[PDB]
Amino acid sequence: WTLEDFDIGRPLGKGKFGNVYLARERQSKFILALKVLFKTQLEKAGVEHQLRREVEIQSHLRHPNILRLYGYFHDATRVYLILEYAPLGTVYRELQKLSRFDEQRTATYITELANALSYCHSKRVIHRDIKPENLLLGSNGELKIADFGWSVHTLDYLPPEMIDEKVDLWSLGVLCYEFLVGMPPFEAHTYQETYRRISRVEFTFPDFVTEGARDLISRLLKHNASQRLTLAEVLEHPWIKANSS
Ligand SMILES: O=C(O)Cn1ncc2ncnc(NCCc3cnc(NC(=O)Nc4cccc(Cl)c4)s3)c21
Repeated sequence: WTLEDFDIGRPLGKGKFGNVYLARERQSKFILALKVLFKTQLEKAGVEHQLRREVEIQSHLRHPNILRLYGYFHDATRVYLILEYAPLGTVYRELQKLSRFDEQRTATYITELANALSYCHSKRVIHRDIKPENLLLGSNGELKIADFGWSVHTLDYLPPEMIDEKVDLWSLGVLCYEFLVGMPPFEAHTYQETYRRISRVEFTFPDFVTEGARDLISRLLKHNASQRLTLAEVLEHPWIKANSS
């Protein structure tokens, strides 16, 4: 694989480590995405080895709710990822467009994360970076989890033990709240305020969040990590079963 193999389209997203572009294989016509990472930024942040970890992890993961990495290669000062293209964009963009999600879309996305994270954990992978800007939408509106850079084998999304696998469960409950409310639950003006609220698990619901949702989120956002609700318990949760497509 080399740059020569691809036609590049429009920018899909700007990241701090690199840019995403829509692309087409020249000798397959197949549509895909291409993420350019500059070594400059990788070595100055000391994440070079992490990228090699992501690459090996994404060599083992096949699930309809996980974005595929078909392959990778490097130039002289750039590393390239060849990714499944997600036509309908990020969940983050959609949340900005809609301002908040209804119960049905929220429960459906939460079901799709949980199936996906359940598959990861069964393969001994913890994602650790669950957040709206790393959730993508396929052709049929399907949630796809992307970006396995911080995977192992803002501060708003970190569980208190970060300020094993139960971190994904805290992140999941942060997501569910953010999906319904349009703001993550420990949002504050100062960094110190935000830290204090996370450690204390100090959040409140606006009146429009229903009892079923409050229960789900409360069983997820617990200081004691091992007492958080499991992925199987999330999929079997009454509010999820009632609202999920
Ligand atoms: O997301 C958008 O805003 C735009 N977008 N829109 C459609 C779309 N379809 C597919 N992919 C997109 N974006 C790339 C998603 C990633 C998948 N895998 C990644 N891996 C990674 O970032 N690794 C990584 C990063 C930094 C450091 C290190 Cl060490 C490793 S990123 C798309």
